[PDB]
Amino acid sequence: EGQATHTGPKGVINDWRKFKLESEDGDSIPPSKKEILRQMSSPQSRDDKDSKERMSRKMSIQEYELIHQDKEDEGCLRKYRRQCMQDMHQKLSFGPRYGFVYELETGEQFLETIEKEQKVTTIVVNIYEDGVRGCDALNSSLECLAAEYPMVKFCKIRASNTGAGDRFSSDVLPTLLVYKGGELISNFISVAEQFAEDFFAADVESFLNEYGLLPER
Amino acid sequence: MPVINIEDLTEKDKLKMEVDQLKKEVTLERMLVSKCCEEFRDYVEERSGEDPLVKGIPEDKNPFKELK
Amino acid sequence: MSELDQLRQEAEQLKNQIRDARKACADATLSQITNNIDPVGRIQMRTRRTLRGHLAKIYAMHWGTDSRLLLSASQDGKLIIWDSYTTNKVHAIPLRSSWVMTCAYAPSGNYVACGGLDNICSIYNLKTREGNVRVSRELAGHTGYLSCCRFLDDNQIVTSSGDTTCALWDIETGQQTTTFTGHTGDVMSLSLAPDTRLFVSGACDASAKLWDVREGMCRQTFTGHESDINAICFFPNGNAFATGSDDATCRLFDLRADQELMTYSHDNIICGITSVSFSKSGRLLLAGYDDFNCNVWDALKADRAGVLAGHDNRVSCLGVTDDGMAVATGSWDSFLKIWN
Ligand SMILES: [Gd]
Ligand SMILES: [Gd]
Ligand SMILES: [Gd]
Ligand SMILES: [Gd]
Ligand SMILES: [Gd]
Repeated sequence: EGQATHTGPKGVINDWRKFKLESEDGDSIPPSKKEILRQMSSPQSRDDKDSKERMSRKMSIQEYELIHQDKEDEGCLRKYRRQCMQDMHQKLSFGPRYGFVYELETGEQFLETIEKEQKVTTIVVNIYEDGVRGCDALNSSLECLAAEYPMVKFCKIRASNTGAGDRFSSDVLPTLLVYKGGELISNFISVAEQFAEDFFAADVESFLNEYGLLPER
Repeated sequence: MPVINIEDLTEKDKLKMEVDQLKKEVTLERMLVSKCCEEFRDYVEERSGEDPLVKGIPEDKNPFKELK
Repeated sequence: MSELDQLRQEAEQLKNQIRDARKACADATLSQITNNIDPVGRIQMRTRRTLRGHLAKIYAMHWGTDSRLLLSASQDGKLIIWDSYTTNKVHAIPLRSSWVMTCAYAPSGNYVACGGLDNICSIYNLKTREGNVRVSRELAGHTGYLSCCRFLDDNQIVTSSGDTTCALWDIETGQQTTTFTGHTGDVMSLSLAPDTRLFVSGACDASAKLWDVREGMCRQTFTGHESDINAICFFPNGNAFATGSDDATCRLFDLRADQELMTYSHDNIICGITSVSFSKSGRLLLAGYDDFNCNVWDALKADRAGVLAGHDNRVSCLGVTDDGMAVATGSWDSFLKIWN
């Protein structure tokens, strides 16, 4: 990644640029650069230390130049706007791999799953124990959710099987931990508290969506 | 009398102004980071207990409460 | 024949002199003193409102002083003043450019401003109701894009630009009252001191400059990042500020110390920071990254306290209300959200 190009002013500049890389009426095709000079005109790619700094002028004269000699086609603008959102969803949309809640039996297994997983995958782990109120309803919800969000890996484990006994008393159970990219993104102690006694998969979902833990909209 | 200035100055005109500013900055009396830190910790510690995003908002006291 | 090479050395020796003056006061880091302070609880905010109305990527947003009204600029060429409590839209303003880099809300609520690749800062009077056709004033002057802008009051606004400058304008005459020059690279963002006598700016020369508004000149130049500073924010008490950069780190700078007090980074974090904002008490520093993620930093302990928006790669900009009750996030999917 290095230098920013998606957010803030840098994002606007990069967005305007990519826009032309499609506006001109062909992109990587023969209607754009043939000198294979660039896939686009860019500024601040090689440090010009003539002034004693890693030269950083994001917008060049030729860039600002077009800005005035530009024909911002309203139609070409709306098209571009749709294309950006479509592209982003696509990259955030990874195949529907799973579809089932998997049972982890030992602490080693837990650590192994978050460790060896693709860094882009969200992992919802459910720590519970039978008989404890809320657990069964949560597990039922999860099975329905795992089947709807196949790109999210759902898992469950008895507090007893964690390898941290007393640390997980029925008072904090069920606990729902969420990981992604190797790190813990959320920790919901007594998750059942967030819902009404009788809760179902759509409630659990509304809840996870509100913390932004679920993909695809 | 606020200062208006167009950017068509020469490299040396800019280097000149650079050394000038750098000189003014040299004559600046600084505070020990320690004394700065103690004051930072102080300000934040005594106010974090009331920070809405730190402690959480009681649901009745939340302006964005579940709309009804 | 002339020569500037020597003149290039006095600058470095002087810089070298200031480095030392600083190194003489660097006895310990912030984290040292806060070693016994309890870490905050894991910070987990929830979405309470979803603002629907924009038809494109949200570029920038800014809260109104009442902590209820807020303005958002989008790639759809629209500026929308929302009522966050009800999610209702109060005004909708058609712009001429989709390339809007920033937008501001006058602390009075009478005006709102914005600008981008047009190099202009457009001001909109909300009272005279210029929602459909009118545009109060267009501030022409900068020879580079308009990176940021913040009202001092109704007749005074400060802007930062890709032309290497920052400028203080008189809204009535529409003249560049003051011009703040000094940066050697594109000014990316600015932050007004709470008292509005001072303001700070981040730029692509990897330096943050403290400027006196009333006086019209740079008071100090902070350095430490080896990369572009993309965002800057004043600290609640006016004695410090935070910066975020392409070097994937955030830095806490203390004005009196004239140097960084702390840095916030993790090996797992590799994207540039393009958004920084403090919680009301300043205990929290929220940072938005180029990959659309947002991390909440415990400003005291320098450890991540939490993650805003679950790393859904859906945050493009953010802001904290003055009452410190909520955070707003803009997104590439055209939606804004409010978190508590
Ligand atoms: Gd309950
Ligand atoms: Gd309970
Ligand atoms: Gd569903
Ligand atoms: Gd809700
Ligand atoms: Gd919370």
